[PDB]
Amino acid sequence: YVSLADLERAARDVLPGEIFDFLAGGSGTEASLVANRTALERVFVIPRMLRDLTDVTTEIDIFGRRAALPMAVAPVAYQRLFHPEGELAVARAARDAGVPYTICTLSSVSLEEIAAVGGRPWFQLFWLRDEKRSLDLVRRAEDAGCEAIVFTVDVPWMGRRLRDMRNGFALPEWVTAANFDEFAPATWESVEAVRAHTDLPVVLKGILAVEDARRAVDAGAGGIVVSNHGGRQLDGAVPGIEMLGEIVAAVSGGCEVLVDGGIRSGGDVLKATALGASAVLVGRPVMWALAAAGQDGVRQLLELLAEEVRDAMGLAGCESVGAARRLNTKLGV
Amino acid sequence: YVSLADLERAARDVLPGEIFDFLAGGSGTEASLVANRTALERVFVIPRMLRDLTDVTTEIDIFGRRAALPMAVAPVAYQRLFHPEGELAVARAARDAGVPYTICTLSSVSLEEIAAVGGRPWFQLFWLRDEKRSLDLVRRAEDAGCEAIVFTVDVPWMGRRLRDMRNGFALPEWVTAANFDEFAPATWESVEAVRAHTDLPVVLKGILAVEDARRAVDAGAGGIVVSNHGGRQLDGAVPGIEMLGEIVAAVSGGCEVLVDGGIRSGGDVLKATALGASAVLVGRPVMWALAAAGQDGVRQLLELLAEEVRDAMGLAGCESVGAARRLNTKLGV
Amino acid sequence: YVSLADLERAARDVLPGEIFDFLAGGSGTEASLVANRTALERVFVIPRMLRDLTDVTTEIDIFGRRAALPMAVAPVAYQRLFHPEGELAVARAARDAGVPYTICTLSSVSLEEIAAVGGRPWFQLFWLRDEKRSLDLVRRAEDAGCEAIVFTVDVPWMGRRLRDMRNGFALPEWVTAANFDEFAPATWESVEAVRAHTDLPVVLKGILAVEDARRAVDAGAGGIVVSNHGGRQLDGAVPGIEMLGEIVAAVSGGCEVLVDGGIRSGGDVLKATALGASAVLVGRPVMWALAAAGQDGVRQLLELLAEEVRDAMGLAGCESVGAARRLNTKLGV
Amino acid sequence: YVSLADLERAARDVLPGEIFDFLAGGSGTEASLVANRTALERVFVIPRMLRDLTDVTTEIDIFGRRAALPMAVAPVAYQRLFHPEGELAVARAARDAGVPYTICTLSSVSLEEIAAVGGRPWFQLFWLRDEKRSLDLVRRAEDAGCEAIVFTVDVPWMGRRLRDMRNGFALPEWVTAANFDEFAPATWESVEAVRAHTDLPVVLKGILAVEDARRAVDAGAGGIVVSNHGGRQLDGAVPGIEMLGEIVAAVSGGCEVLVDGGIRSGGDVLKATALGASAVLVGRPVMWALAAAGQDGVRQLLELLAEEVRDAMGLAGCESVGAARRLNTKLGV
Ligand SMILES: Cc1cc2nc3c(=O)[nH]c(=O)nc-3n(C[C@H](O)[C@H](O)[C@H](O)COP(=O)(O)O)c2cc1C
Ligand SMILES: Cc1cc2nc3c(=O)[nH]c(=O)nc-3n(C[C@H](O)[C@H](O)[C@H](O)COP(=O)(O)O)c2cc1C
Ligand SMILES: Cc1cc2nc3c(=O)[nH]c(=O)nc-3n(C[C@H](O)[C@H](O)[C@H](O)COP(=O)(O)O)c2cc1C
Ligand SMILES: Cc1cc2nc3c(=O)[nH]c(=O)nc-3n(C[C@H](O)[C@H](O)[C@H](O)COP(=O)(O)O)c2cc1C
Ligand SMILES: O=C(O)C(O)(O)C(F)(F)c1ccccc1
Ligand SMILES: O=C(O)C(O)(O)C(F)(F)c1ccccc1
Ligand SMILES: O=C(O)C(O)(O)C(F)(F)c1ccccc1
Ligand SMILES: O=C(O)C(O)(O)C(F)(F)c1ccccc1
Repeated sequence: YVSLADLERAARDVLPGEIFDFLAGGSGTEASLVANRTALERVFVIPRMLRDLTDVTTEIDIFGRRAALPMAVAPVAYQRLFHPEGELAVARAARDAGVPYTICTLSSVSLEEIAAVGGRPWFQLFWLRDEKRSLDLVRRAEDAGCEAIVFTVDVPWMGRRLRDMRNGFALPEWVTAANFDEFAPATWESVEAVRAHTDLPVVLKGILAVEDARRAVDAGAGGIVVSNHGGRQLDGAVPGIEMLGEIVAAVSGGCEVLVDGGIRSGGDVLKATALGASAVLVGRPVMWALAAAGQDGVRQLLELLAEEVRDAMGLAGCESVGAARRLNTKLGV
Repeated sequence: YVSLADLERAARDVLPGEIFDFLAGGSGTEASLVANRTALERVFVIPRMLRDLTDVTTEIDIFGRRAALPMAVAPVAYQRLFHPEGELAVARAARDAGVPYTICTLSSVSLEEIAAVGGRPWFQLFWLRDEKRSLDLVRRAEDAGCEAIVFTVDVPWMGRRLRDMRNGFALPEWVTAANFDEFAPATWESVEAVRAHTDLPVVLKGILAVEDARRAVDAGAGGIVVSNHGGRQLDGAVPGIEMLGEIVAAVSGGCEVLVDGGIRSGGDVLKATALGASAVLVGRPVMWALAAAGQDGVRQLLELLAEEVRDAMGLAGCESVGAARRLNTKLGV
Repeated sequence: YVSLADLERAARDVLPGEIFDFLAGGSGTEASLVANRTALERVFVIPRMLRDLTDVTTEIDIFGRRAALPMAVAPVAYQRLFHPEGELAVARAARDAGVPYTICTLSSVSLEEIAAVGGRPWFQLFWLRDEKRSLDLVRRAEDAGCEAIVFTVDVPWMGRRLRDMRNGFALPEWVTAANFDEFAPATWESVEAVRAHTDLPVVLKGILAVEDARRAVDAGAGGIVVSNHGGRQLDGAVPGIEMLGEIVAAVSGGCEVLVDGGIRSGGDVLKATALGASAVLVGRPVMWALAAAGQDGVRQLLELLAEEVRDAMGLAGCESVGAARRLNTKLGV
Repeated sequence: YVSLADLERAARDVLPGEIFDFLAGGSGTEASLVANRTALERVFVIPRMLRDLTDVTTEIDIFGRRAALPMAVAPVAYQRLFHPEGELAVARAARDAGVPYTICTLSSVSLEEIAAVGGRPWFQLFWLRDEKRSLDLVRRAEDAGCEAIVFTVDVPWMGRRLRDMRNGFALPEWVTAANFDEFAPATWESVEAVRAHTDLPVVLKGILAVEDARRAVDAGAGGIVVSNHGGRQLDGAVPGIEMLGEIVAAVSGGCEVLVDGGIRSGGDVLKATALGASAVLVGRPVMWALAAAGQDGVRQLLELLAEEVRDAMGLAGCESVGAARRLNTKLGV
């Protein structure tokens, strides 16, 4: 594999069509799904030359811990859909690569088991109709050694996935929500309840409006993820990468600002960094690699991404991620 | 049916080619027809998160009455062209859905019969060479219980429909203008004559210039429809959605501002609302549903649109249409 | 024929490939040829409603005489290439339609014969290496009753026509330059020599820079044609329609400002007018009609264009060409 | 051959696929490769009319010597890959055409032999891990009569060429680095070492950031090449032509400013000049001509380019390259 695009084809071959569609699809006409890619492709980097590259490092410090790349594995539900070892395979590879892994509320392996793998586990929270269950999940995650709560705030309910509707897609009975034995819309009061219930940094995932980013900082969030949920929620929602610069300026260092949606290479990581992001999340490509070759597949993906990030940073004259954030960009056609 | 696009294919199958062309076509090279869609697709919404969605409502108050959605059925002539029950089928479905239905001057069922169906009938007026006939139509409409006069102002004469010319399209003899037993260009004097002759709100349909919107308010119009007539009049006329924001700002609450042209989903409705529209008109899709399955087809269309509007509003953090109008947007590529 | 596009296909059928290529082609990669169309298609008109249309007129006064449309036939060399009757057929149709016809320096019928047809003949001048021959042509044109000298200023030499080079295209021996029994670059001194030698208005064709338009007025030109020569001279030259607005503003009524390049409908004429043009030139479509059906073909073309111009003007609320020049426009995608 | 595009097809036929890919390809997804062309195609020239063209000259003075065109042959490694005579064939043709030829550090014929050909040889330098070898190359080049040192500054290491990786491309054993019997990242200290070691003008190739251009002048560079290395280094790097205008303004005559990337015609040369460039480099097309017909092929290419430059300049009203730099441009779609 010399690019992430190699993996998608491999995954399409092995996966049942209905499952590949669940993974690949977006909501409505998939306008926001496509726009995530279009938006990245319009961004060009202005590289710097002739700087010291004797010790190029791709490492960052985030939420108290060192990470090997400015990157984490995005929360993706029911990973046993893509491979028998599911979340355990991905978590093991992420651990080995020094990249944070985000355990899902809807993981098909329990959060305690995934956390036992080690590494840098974060935990993604969906707000539940029974609030006490949501706060219990948070407590479970913290007890199991998760380092951050990624509170998903753009899913008051699931978007309308036309591929899934057309396929009549449903969870195979061999895939379950292992954390349970349903959703409620989250509000700012929900965020406060979570913040008061944990010492872990709370990260609001799915922020797109500048004033929501400001309010996130005021609410005590340790980070936000600028995101339209991979084009899977509001169809017609602006791509996060189009809002990123404005949001980074507005929060003015008040919290970590992550972005996701369409990151498909080290060059894309460089673009996000240059626009001001602390780090990116990567979703579908990690699942392509999992589907294609299990744990070893994800390992290969992360090794490829690591080399592409180092390459891009050096070619752009950046010895550190901090330097990459000070790069300028130019919009193209 | 999970999208409006499902309906168009169904309608293409059942309709004679010449009739589908009458419905689908625009004037000239159909530049303005295509531009209505292109313009909507360039608009992206910036959604808000973490707001109270306990009582999401899609209802609006317009021209004195509550409507179930920020939407009305656009005036479309000769609906018996598409289905034997014609206007009666559409009006019944609209009534049941709580959506205003616009009775046409050129309806293939008399306006009194359509009005007898009940619901929220509006009446669309074409100015006639004999002025007295036009004012008589207005009186008939008011007597029959219509709630608004939609005065079409962008048809001094019909545009050049090249599909119709090439097909040699003509009304089948089983389709007639049931309100009669011809056009004259309307002027601002015509508007005043109508306004003086009725207590009903007068709505000017086909406004695109900012100063025409201003003058509409000065002329005592209760509303305007920002519209290039679905690309069927001036070929090269700007899409209404491109003028909407500027017009909403200029009239500064002085009348209702509706828009139409290319609305094909709840997400499109959200975009129009976010740009400032009070409500939208939907034309061709209603006729697709009518052609495909008569009254039940239109019912299904309106139910689908209702769910898509609620979904879009909630995902964008809007508990009311008023909230949706305060959303910001961003132009994309 | 219901559009100009109908004619092009007809002409492609009947013409030898090499001759159709001479007519259709541009210089270099034909970037400027394509850009003339792209530029027009990006322009949208903001129409006005509810104005008096009782006496819509498409007539203009230009260079002392009334014309039936804001349009003239562009100079096109060697018209016997396209039809046996060549320039005589086109001139007769133009006369009958009340549209000025531009006699070429390189006409395949003598300028005296074409002028004898009557109507509103203009004469297009190429500057010749022997200056006295050029001034003699001007005198001949004036004596024969031509009403304007269209001095072509963007051909110091002919551009590189790759279609012609690839075809090894050459004039058939049955086609000659009937005004003769060669080119020199024109300068501002050449313009002055022409102006001093005639009482006719001098029109500089091929102006694209704003300061060249200013200087044209200072030099005593009665008009200019904003033009990149139909994409046949400098490949990469900006389309005239993209410079038109700026040029109209700069000359501030000091001379007539015409435009050409890609005018293919009445709607296109409306766009040019709305951008400030006094009138347009139409080139290739007139030759399509000539090739397709001789004099009657051109007559049909001009009748179609006349109806399209009236239609567009009325639908845009313009009772006169002057009103059309006060229309606003909006750039689209 | 009537255009450079003719040559590429000829070269594709004769070259082994792996070698054509080495020549044609870029890094990553080849976004920057494509963008070089897209960026040029968006630029339109505003030509001037009616100026004196009695002595049109395409000559420039650069780095102390007259050149026949505002153009030099770009450094391209291992030219024996494309033709048995390799660099000698290209250098001979360039000499005959009065165009500077850039001898590569990785030439497949020694720099002394290529320099012996005569003409205007420049020498391109890659910084070596052993610094003394790099300074020795500089001394060798100066002793052999090279007139400028083109220090490549955008290759701390080679970019990721996915075509090459997929092909498993490697140098055939009959092709060697003839200057040797490896790379180190260059810094501003390296530039200073070179500048102190030679009296020749030092030209920094691969500058894209405005402040790097400023610093180049401060560092004593005699020129820069605004360049993203033909899309072969950082994938996503902005095209040089998009940065050119801003850079020309910032250096304010302090050094020569060259540009490369996608120059494929005399018209493209005119565009670069109009944006402010002193001269352009041309890379891949020279190799197409070499592959297609050896020395005579390159001669034909340079003759074609010379005619296209003269043509473009004259049609734009420019009697000199200096005049061409004062042309205005307009961005299109
Ligand atoms: C199949 C699938 C399942 C997902 N499940 C969740 C989830 O449970 N919670 C969440 O916050 N985001 C979820 N996401 C969104 C991702 O976290 C992330 O925002 C998005 O996938 C990133 O875009 P990318 O896939 O283009 O890299 C899911 C995405 C996909 C494709
Ligand atoms: C077949 C057809 C007939 C129409 N008849 C009328 C009419 O009689 N009066 C009128 O004001 N608008 C008429 N319209 C325009 C619609 O009211 C409306 O402006 C347009 O269709 C909305 O665009 P949409 O079809 O993309 O939703 C007609 C449109 C179509 C397609
Ligand atoms: C075949 C052909 C011959 C032309 N000959 C002349 C000419 O002799 N003198 C001149 O000023 N323009 C000449 N033109 C340019 C036209 O006058 C005019 O600028 C251009 O054709 C208008 O663009 P259009 O063809 O898209 O309408 C010629 C154009 C064509 C296509
Ligand atoms: C096959 C190939 C080899 C190249 N080798 C070098 C090189 O050794 N040193 C260098 O500075 N640039 C090198 N370049 C880049 C060119 O000097 C130049 O920047 C680029 O090719 C210009 O773009 P163009 O090919 O579109 O004209 C090479 C380019 C190609 C295609
Ligand atoms: O986008 C997703 O797939 C999600 O995991 O965030 C979800 F919660 F919306 C979802 C959607 C469908 C099935 C399961 C979970
Ligand atoms: O756009 C229409 O179809 C119209 O109903 O508004 C009309 F009046 F222009 C028309 C056009 C053709 C046939 C009937 C009515
Ligand atoms: O663009 C033309 O075809 C022209 O008529 O203006 C011309 F003079 F450049 C020309 C070009 C080729 C053959 C004859 C005349
Ligand atoms: O871009 C090139 O091909 C280069 O010559 O500049 C190089 F040095 F990067 C290179 C790349 C691959 C093989 C040899 C040289």
